[PDB]
Amino acid sequence: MKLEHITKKYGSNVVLNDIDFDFGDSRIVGLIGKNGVGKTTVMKVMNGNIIKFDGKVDIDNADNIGFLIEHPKLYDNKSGLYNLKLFAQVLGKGFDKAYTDKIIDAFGMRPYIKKKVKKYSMGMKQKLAIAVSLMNKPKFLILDEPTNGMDPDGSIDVLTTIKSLVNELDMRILISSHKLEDIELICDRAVFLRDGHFVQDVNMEEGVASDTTIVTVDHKDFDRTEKYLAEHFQLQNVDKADGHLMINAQKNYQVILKALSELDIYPKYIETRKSSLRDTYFNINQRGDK
Amino acid sequence: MKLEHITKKYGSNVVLNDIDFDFGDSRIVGLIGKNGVGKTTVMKVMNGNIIKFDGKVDIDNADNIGFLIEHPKLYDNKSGLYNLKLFAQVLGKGFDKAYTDKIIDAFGMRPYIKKKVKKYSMGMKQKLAIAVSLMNKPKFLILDEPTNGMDPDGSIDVLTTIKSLVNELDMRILISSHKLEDIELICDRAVFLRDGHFVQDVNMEEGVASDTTIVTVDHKDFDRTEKYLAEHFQLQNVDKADGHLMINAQKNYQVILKALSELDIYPKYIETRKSSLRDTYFNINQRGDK
Amino acid sequence: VPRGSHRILNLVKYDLYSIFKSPLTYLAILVVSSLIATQSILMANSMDNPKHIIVYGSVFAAAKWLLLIIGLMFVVKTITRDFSQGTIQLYMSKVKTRVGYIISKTISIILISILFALIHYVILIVVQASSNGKNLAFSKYVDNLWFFLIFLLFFGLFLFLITLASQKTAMIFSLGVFLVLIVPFIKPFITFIPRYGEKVLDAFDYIPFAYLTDKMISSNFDFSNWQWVISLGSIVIFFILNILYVAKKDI
Amino acid sequence: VPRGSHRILNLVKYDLYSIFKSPLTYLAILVVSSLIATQSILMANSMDNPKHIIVYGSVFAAAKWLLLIIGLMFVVKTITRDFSQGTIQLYMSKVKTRVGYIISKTISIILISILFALIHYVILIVVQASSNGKNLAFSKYVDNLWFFLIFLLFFGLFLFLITLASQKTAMIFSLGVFLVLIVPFIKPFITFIPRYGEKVLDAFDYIPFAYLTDKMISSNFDFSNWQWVISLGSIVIFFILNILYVAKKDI
Ligand SMILES: Nc1ncnc2c1ncn2[C@@H]1O[C@H](COP(=O)(O)OP(=O)(O)OP(O)(O)=S)[C@@H](O)[C@H]1O
Ligand SMILES: Nc1ncnc2c1ncn2[C@@H]1O[C@H](COP(=O)(O)OP(=O)(O)OP(O)(O)=S)[C@@H](O)[C@H]1O
Ligand SMILES: [Mg+2]
Ligand SMILES: [Mg+2]
Repeated sequence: MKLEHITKKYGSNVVLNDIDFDFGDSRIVGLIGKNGVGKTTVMKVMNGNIIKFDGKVDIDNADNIGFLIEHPKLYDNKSGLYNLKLFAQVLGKGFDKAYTDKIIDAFGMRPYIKKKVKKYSMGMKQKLAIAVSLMNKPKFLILDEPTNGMDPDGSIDVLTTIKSLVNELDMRILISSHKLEDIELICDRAVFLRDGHFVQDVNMEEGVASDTTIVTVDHKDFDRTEKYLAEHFQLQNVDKADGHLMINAQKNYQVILKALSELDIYPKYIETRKSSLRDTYFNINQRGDK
Repeated sequence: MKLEHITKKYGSNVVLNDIDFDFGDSRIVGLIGKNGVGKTTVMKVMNGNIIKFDGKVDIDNADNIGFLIEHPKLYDNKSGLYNLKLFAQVLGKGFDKAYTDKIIDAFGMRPYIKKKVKKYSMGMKQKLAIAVSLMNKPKFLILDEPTNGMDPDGSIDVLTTIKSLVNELDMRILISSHKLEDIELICDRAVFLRDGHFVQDVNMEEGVASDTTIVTVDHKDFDRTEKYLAEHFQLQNVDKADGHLMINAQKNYQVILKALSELDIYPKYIETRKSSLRDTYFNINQRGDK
Repeated sequence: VPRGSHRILNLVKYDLYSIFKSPLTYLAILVVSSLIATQSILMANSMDNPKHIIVYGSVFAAAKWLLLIIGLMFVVKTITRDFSQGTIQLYMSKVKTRVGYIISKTISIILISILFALIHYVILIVVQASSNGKNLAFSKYVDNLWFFLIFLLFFGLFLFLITLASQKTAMIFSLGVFLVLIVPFIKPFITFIPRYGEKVLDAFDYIPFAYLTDKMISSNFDFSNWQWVISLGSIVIFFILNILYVAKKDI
Repeated sequence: VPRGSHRILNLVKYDLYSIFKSPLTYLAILVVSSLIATQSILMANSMDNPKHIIVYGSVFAAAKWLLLIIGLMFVVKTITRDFSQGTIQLYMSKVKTRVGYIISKTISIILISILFALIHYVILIVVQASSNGKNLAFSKYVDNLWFFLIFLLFFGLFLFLITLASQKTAMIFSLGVFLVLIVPFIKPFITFIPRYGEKVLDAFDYIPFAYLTDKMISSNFDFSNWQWVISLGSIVIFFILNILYVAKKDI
């Protein structure tokens, strides 16, 4: 799935302009931008719902692409389960009962899966639609605001489920979405599209030098805490006057807290401050309107 | 706008059950709940799109009610501006040019207001739809996930604009919405709906923040950590699914960390931060699935 | 109060406004004009090698047929527009509005019928200006208006009720067309076959679908007292039903 | 590869499956059966006080008419279902699939036509079992299948192309009905009027819309060599156009 020099306009309105895209051995790529920038357009070009993009869309047609664009697409007078079976048989390879069940129960749609779609709420339709896309057991999954109508728990479980699946199946996932907080849960990179061209890429697995975990201890504990962190981590900064030590950001404090406990040291305060995709977004786009 | 003993079922599925509702001199009431609870249903009853609710809906019909339910409703082959004029003349009192302009530019939809709706993105349609509802210069505004498809800035500006308007016009606003963070921006109360009835009435007059501290533990340590913290501090809320325990904020983590270490418990995480509707939500609803 | 009436009329104005802007309307008018001119020019003035004298009555009936069909489709679009775009949900919020919605559409149907009758009049006046023959009575054109109003309002309200009953639009356009083109098809195909053939044929005079459709190609009309009453009574009951129904149907 | 063919067929199976589950299908069948039984019972065996002997050919033609119309509507629904539910967007993602979509629908149209022909056969066999008269040739029923296949496939693919061209469904159902009921209406209304009347009438033998619609009420048929070729050629070109178009149209 590669995009080379894609250009797309609607009359005089250029949406995409010489835009390139790939997956640099990444698996989960988020797509961020303001409304009117063209995220859906990019996805449609990749899906192949557009054939007037003046550029090269490199797709090994041997592979399957699953997707969800804008509002969910379902057959209203049929059950949820019906739709899953149909699409698995029709767009997918066949209907895999075990696979289907894992998705249904993981999403928690089970209680209404046998009810007709027209009786579904917007949220329910989206949970189903995501599952419909997944039923193709695709390699490329393209989702246009997949959690747009989901509740807090729905979003977490669905996104978590997909991440598990990208290893079960050799997948590559493109997620265009607001709720940067959801992208931050499941991502390994994100791209920011503004003014019809990619502007800033972010490598989630690299982060920045400033992403540090700060340990604060009593003055009498400082030297022995510094010894411990020097021997097991990289000290980026040392403020003995105030009792602070800075190391690269830690996701899980258990190793540090257990080791300090063996030394009879208990830190008063541990904090990590790393910039959010939200902050990145505003820095880039806020000036359009503001 | 009062609801007394409203009961509504679809066949055997009871959605609302003896549910009462009012505005206790409040202006902005948020509505929170899981998908499938019935938020839209409540709003439809209030709007009057349902006449089979077995109960009393107290509406002075002298007043206007503006609303947006589920996906936006617009005439696709007409311009955005056309729709605003039409609805103002048709459902509203008349077309108020100055009013209309304030909304258009405040929302920032100006650059595409003269384009046909079918050429609009999902986000654009929602910005317009909100404006369409507002054009009735209503007293009661009922919005079903009004910022569902909006970008970070769109959401803030739209919500801010509405809050300004509730004073310009003597309004009462009901907002059903995910993105608790948006409700927290514009609210003075929120109600939590579960199993057909209200469970909490959460009043918020000021940004008091009620600072809290989150302590996160392995699931195998949850029960004993809960017991320790509830006995020695004030437990505010929990999130069992994610292993969080929320207590009244502590300046200094030493006492808690030492006491937990004596119980062989070492937190995965700890942090002092502001209170949220998100935490309230999970405390109430997480057990459905988890 | 007049405020209510005003809002109802504003909706009517928009539906008519739309008719006068869409290029499709203009196309349909040109098609009718062309077809009428074609009949006049090709044979009315030449088939029997007359000294360019024609029967306006033949033209009149043909024009009526075409305009009633186009008109009915305009009526159906007027009816189904809100179901199609889903905008109906923004109207049916309370009884006063729900009722006003029906009223507005009823008014629009009447105005559409008037427009089509005016077109009919104009097309024929041009034909009369163009060639020789005894001009048709003004009063004949007037009666033709009455036919249009009744025909279209009857079908319009009937279809409206169905539209609201089913909340589908595809089948409204289908019924409009179907009903119009079925009566003249089926009559001569099998009416004469059963022992009840005469009974059935006579029965059609008391069935608005049959007699209103049949008169679409007549050069004139004269409704019997029963036939007149039955048609008008049917219009009234449909109007009533539309109100009673809209007041109760969840949207 | 067979994998491609399999996916195409799976879509076909679902469309046919739907036909056999909806109660509407069953209703339509019962209506046809009732109407045929009614004609047989009411007058075929009694009008001239015969010794209960009937003309199966009259029944045959009537049954055909009804089933072709119902059939065409089934075809239109099959065609428009994905536009209606918007599900078409989930299919047209690449050329192989886009083409397969057309292929699948073409197959479904053929199978629908076969189903309707089978119904026709059965209804008439029951009539033959029920009363007296010389049974119709098996080969007559077979030719009737050919008529069904051609009639429905021609209209189906034509309407399909329109459906894809406009991406509207209301007007597809409308055209299906309109075209069927207009030919038999208009012929005797004005064909004889122009100096070109005979020319026009003869011309209809070379226009599939006219001759295929007219033969819907015939007890038999025999296509001229030209007429046969023209119809089949029309089917082939529509099929081709559907492919060329779907391959390029943005969804
Ligand atoms: N059918 C269309 N006709 C004309 N312009 C269009 C059409 N579809 C999209 N556009 C325009 O293309 C631009 C980008 O559209 P999208 O791809 O839908 O946006 P987006 O990045 O997905 O934004 P969202 O919907 O708010 S996530 C906008 O300026 C739209 O007005
Ligand atoms: N037309 C309908 N027929 C049958 N059941 C329905 C219908 N509409 C809604 N329901 C059910 O009513 C319940 C509540 O529906 P809603 O009011 O749409 O939910 P909600 O609180 O708005 O949730 P969202 O859409 O995720 S914000 C669900 O269990 C639905 O399945
Ligand atoms: Mg979009
Ligand atoms: Mg909802």
